[PDB]
Amino acid sequence: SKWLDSLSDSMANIHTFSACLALADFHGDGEYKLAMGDLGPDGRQPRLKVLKGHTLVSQKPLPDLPAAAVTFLMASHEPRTPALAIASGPCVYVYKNLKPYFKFSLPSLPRRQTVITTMTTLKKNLADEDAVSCLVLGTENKELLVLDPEAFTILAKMSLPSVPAFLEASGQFDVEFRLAAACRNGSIYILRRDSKRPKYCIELGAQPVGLVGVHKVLVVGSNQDSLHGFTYKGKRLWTVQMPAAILAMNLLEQHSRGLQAVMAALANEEVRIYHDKVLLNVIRTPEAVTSLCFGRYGREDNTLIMTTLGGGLIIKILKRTAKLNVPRKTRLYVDQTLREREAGTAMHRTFQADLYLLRLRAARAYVQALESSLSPVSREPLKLHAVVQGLGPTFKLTLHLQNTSTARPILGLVVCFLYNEVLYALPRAFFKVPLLVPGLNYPLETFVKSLSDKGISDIIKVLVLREGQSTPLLSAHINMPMSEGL
Amino acid sequence: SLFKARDWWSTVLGDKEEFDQGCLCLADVDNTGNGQDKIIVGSFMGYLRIFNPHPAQAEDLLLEVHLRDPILQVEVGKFVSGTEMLHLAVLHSRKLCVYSVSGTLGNVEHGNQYQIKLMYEHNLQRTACNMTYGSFGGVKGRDLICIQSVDGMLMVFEQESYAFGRFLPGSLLPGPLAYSSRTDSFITVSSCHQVESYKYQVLAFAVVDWTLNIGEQAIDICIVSFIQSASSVFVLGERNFFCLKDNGQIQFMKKLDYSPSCFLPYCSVSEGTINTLIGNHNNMLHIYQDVTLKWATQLPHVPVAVRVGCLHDLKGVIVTLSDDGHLQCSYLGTDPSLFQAPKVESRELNYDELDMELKELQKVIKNVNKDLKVSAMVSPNSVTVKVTLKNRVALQKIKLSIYVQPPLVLTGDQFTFEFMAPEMTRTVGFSVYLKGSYSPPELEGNAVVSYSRPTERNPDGIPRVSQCKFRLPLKLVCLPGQPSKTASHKLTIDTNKSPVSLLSLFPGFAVNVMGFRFLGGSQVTLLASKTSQRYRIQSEQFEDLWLITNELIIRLQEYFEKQGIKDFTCSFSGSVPLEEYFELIDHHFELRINGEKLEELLSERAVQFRAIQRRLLTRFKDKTPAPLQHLDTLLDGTYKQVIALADAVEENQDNLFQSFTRLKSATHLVILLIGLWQKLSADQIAILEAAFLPLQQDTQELGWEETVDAALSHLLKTCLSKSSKEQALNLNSQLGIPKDTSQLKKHITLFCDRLAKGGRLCLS
Amino acid sequence: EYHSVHQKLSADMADNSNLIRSLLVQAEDARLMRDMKTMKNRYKELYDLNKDLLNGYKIRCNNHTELLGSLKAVNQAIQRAGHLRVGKPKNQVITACRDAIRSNNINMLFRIMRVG
Repeated sequence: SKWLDSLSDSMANIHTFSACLALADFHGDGEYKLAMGDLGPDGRQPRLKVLKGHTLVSQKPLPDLPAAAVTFLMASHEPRTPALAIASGPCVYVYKNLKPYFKFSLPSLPRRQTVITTMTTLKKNLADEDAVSCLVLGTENKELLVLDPEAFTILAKMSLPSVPAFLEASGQFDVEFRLAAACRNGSIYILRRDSKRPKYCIELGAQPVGLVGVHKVLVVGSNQDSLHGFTYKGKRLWTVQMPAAILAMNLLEQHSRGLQAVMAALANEEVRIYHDKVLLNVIRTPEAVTSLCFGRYGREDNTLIMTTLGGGLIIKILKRTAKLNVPRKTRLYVDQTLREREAGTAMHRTFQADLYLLRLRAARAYVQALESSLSPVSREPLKLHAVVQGLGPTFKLTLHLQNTSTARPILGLVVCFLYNEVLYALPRAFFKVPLLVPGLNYPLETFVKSLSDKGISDIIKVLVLREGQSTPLLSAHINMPMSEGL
Repeated sequence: SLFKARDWWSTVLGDKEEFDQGCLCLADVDNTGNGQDKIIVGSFMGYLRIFNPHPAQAEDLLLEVHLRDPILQVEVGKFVSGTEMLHLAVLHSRKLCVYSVSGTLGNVEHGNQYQIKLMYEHNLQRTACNMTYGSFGGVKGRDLICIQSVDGMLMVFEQESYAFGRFLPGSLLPGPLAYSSRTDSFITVSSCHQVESYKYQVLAFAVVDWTLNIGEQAIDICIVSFIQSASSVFVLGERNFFCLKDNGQIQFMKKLDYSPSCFLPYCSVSEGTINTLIGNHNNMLHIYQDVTLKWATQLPHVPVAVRVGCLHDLKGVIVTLSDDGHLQCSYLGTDPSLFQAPKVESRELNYDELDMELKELQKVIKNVNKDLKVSAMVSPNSVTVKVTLKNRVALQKIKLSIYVQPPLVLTGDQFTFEFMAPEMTRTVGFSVYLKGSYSPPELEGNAVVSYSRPTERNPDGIPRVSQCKFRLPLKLVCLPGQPSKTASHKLTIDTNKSPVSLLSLFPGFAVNVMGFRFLGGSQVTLLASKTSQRYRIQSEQFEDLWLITNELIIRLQEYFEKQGIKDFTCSFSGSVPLEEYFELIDHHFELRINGEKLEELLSERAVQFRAIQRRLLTRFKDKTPAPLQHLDTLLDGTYKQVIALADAVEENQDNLFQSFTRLKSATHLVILLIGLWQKLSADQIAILEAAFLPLQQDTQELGWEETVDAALSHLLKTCLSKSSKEQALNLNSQLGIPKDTSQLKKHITLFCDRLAKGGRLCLS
Repeated sequence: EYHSVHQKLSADMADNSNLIRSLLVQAEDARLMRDMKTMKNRYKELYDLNKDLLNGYKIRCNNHTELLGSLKAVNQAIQRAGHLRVGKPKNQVITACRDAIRSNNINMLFRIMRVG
């Protein structure tokens, strides 16, 4: 136990991802609210929900589904109340005071409809929170747009070898910016300054479910349920496996401690990782969590908001006080190995005699079964078994008949039923059999009806045989169950 | 020999005799004073037999007297006033007789005689059932006896003198009676499962000292007094074993999982406990210290009485007696014989006979790898058909059954001949007629017979089946009508002969431009072309063309063979329809999809009805009232919807069946046209008839489209197609309900066109 | 007699509930093989059994409310007897009447309610 559950809600509908789940005081007076641009249950009603404390207060309707909702700063000199930039199709909506304020659109370059799929911000000069942050975006049309921190001029267009899926950024704009775009094609690309081609690709082997940028090393979560720590250069450093499917991840932080690890949501209702030296990020949950956001909520600096699978809402406050089984052989074994050591020849001779008699009796019974055609498996490669379904005075007798051969059909076949014409009423006893395609099971149904006014069962034989010939190719037997009828 | 009652002196005791408990007794009736015991056995016939086994032989039987009336009970005790010598008391239904077995010796061991001298007799005014004996009160040197009448009455006789008789209170059947001396009490197990103990003085003065409701009624009751440390009343119930204290409550009890017959607590070995001995109706004895099973051994017979006595210098011999007559002394077998096959040398394996038989059977095995005529006659006139079936051997379990078609109906369907002696003839007669509206897909009919050939391996005989086909007359389901002129659907069959007069082929349909109306309403037109050699068949429905087109062709062949001409064809230039065919396939598949949708709707309605019914059930289980009219008015609506959906599924099943029967005729005609259009041989026609005409009706797991599509895919894949990408992508065989008939139609058209391009059909 | 009637009604309703569960299973079976005549017959029998069981429920609940009225009458009578006496006689009379009714010794009940 290392977390104080502030609110673990179970039956409110909140379906957002950690990219469209941002926290800020979009109004001022130093008290933090939580904006979440979610699509609702499915792609019907996307509504920006604002959370203040424990309960919802406002849901602004959106035109389409928000691919992201990022909070940045917009005043380097004397920062004002920051606004929220949400994305929807080609539109980016800037919301000052959490009110609909401004709308910008992507330059339509040959209508042809574009879409924005991820947003992320990057600092300007001093690498602190009091400075301004330049935007980064990725499009379905293979472009990546680095824009002025206020989104009124295109500053850096970039080409991507594939459609992006996740973005992250580090460094300072003028000095150097590192743009890690994890694409859908099963790779990442680190774009740097003055790139006519991104020039930096890294393979992982599959599509990544997220990414996290620690100070020096970068982290990527694989769709195959693992975490892989790379360096920005392009060399894999370390790998670790997760006991469940990674749903989503984010960038945990605690400036009073210096611990900066990864919050990996798992499908086993858990967050789990092994850091360099200490064993942290170990937290359970009733239902699988799908989005995470660690930040300063309300007034405290170490809140953790989570949105689970079936809606719900979780809030956890982090406390500042952070040989072999070889069997045993009893006396029976030694006494019997003794009697075999003394008198092994008698045992050997009598076993050989009994085995000769056994081969004789088995050949006898097998010849009898061949004679009476009683085998349901025996050129002319066929197989037949029968199933009775039902407990009433009527049973579905389904014959599974299969031609078991490399490639040749079986044209001329018929099925006859031999039954007691007093106890059972079969409508079609004799019927032909379709062209048995080799390798396919043909279920042929029939409806038996128990006619006995009491409970009286009896056998029913099924002969599969060619039309021309008169000797059953094979036979099956069915012990018809008790009537249980009237 | 471990866990078996090893035998001793034993003998069967009569010729269909009858013994019970109280027959077997075991004491020193001869008063030898030594200490051995003599086996006394009465019978339900009269044979009082006293033995002294000396291990059978003939010196054993001391005597075998025969008294007139049956012997219910036998006992040994001081039943005479003055002397303190053991006497023998014998109880018959209405008589008590105390004898004195006195034996006088002879100079040779087979010259000594024994006589039973009647020491006294009491007449019983009631029919006894059993009796007990003891020192009633505290009198010494006496064993006076209480006899229980079968109508619940204890008649107490102090020896030689009828003392009194008291009616037991509240008893219908008689139960086991015992006498306790530590408490001076009679103890019975009445019919109301009540073990009741009465005090002797209260009986003599006349009530019940104590009672105990054991759960059943008791076979035997033994108040054992070899030990005086603590008296205990043992009771053998018909399902449970009890040992009860002297105050009345259960000292302990065991729940036997078998049906006991007799029990006997003999002497104890440990401190306080009492070894006891109980015999099953599984003929097995159990030795139980308290309730713990100390031993168990298999008796030869189901004992009716067991005793344990000292017989000829051996203590603790078990003496069992059945009701058949098996009397047996025995001891317990304690030899854990080894489990090893016997090391015999005489008995060896007769390898020659066995090997001849094995070579015979192996010959049949390696060979397996490498007689009733049926004939059907259709009268020329609801036409009456007669099937004649004849044999050449003595066949058995013969069954004949006829299958015509869905629309056509028979008046008799099954005929059972249990046995028909060799080279004999049977003849059945049935009659077939149309019942319905649509016309059947073929006027054929099949008569299948199944019999059993009695052989040497199996006396019930191999099952065999043989079948015959008959062809019903067209004039069963048709009549002449007015020939139309311009119908919607038409097909033209061209022949290489002279156009024949239609009044010749169809003489009961009269006119060289003929018209047919079928029972049901369908109408077909047959036009003989006067300038060409062809004929034309037309009708507004593509299905109704098949029956007339078939009969045109068949009767053309028959006429030209009757005349004597041999050269004859039915070329049918043109194109196979493939467009009025697909409409029937689409109709059939639409009906199938409707049926599946209705089945899902009915599934949902049934689940909902079940949930509401379970709610109502839980409501019914609760004792307290609760308003529920909402629930039952939901149930009524759900149930009426269930009824509606059931009727709708029935309607769809019937519609689908009619669609299937029309599609059968359509595909018949299409195969006919494809065979005329590419000059298909008989085998290449049979392959088509097997691929395109699979089954009789649609079922909820197999239907028409799946089967025909799998078969056509296999034929295209292994006979016509060459490329492998097509063989793997387009040509795929699966047997589940499709999503649309697109693939079936694609494959039928591809099959037609690749037949047109020279391809021919094979199997492998 | 209220006790006995409720016992008999509960027995009968248990019988009919077992019948209804059997018919539910049988109807599901007949519906799984698309045998609609037998399925419709099971559903008819279920309808009829539900009607009969609803009649049985009505009569059982009526008798049960009457039984509750009778039990409250008995308990309130014991309390009215006890409430008539002040102090230690109160619980004495109460327990005496309870023991005289657990043993169905009605005459002793009225004797202890009169003077005792």
